[PDB]
Amino acid sequence: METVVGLTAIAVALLIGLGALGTAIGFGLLGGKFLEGAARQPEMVPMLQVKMFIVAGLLDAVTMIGVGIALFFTFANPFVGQI
Amino acid sequence: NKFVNTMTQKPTVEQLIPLHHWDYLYEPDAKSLLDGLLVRYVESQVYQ
Repeated sequence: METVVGLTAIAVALLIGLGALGTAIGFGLLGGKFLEGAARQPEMVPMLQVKMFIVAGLLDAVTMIGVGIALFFTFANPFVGQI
Repeated sequence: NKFVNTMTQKPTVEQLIPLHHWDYLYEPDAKSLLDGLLVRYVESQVYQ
């Protein structure tokens, strides 16, 4: 049994670890152009801010699925029941 | 001479050289454009 549980801890670290790596790089690319838009069009920043949140939900779509599955593997491991 | 009025033509001398919140997008470069605008401005004051 130990190899299934030990490899599951690494599966969990890969699910949220790669998600953290991609969302932090993705929000640096996205947020960097938001500050530039706010500097070029200061009176339009309220619109640019609203447009940014539409992309934030799409940028976090697959990453939150990984976080949900990672918590599922830690408190209700679906592999330990497979003998 | 400057056209002060129908009865007055004031002779004058003025120096050609040397001479808000938001900012412009520059194509190709700002320096490239400043060099072009300054010649158009001096040739304009001479025609005036």
